Amino acid sequence: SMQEEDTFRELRIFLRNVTHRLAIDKRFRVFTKPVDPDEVPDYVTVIKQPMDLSSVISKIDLHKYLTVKDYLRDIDLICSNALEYNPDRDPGDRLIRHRACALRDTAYAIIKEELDEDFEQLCEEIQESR
Amino acid sequence: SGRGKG
Repeated sequence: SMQEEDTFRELRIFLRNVTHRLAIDKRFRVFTKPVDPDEVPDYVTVIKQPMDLSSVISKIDLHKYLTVKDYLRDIDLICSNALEYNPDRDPGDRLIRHRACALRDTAYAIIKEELDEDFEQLCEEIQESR
Repeated sequence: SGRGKG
């Protein structure tokens, strides 16, 4: 069953290309790093499960994502954290909230247009078999 | 700080 490892290799490579495209985008630079504890001291008191695109790239290489659902759960976590933390008052707040939705939508859009359904389905079935 | 960055 190297075919299962080839499937997981192929998945990781895909997910790296997607995460790369998001990380090089100027809009999502704020989501490439963890939140600055010194600049945003109350962030940790709101968000208990932080996520960013550096963490995602690390988890890809550690084999934490066996399915696209697993990957997109962390993408969603990045967005929901941003919408959970930031209020809807100042224009800086609205800029970041909008970028977070944009990050999520962009990820889902790329995957929808480039991921073969039968390949996604394969990965889902391999992890259930384990 | 209160909520919001910057």
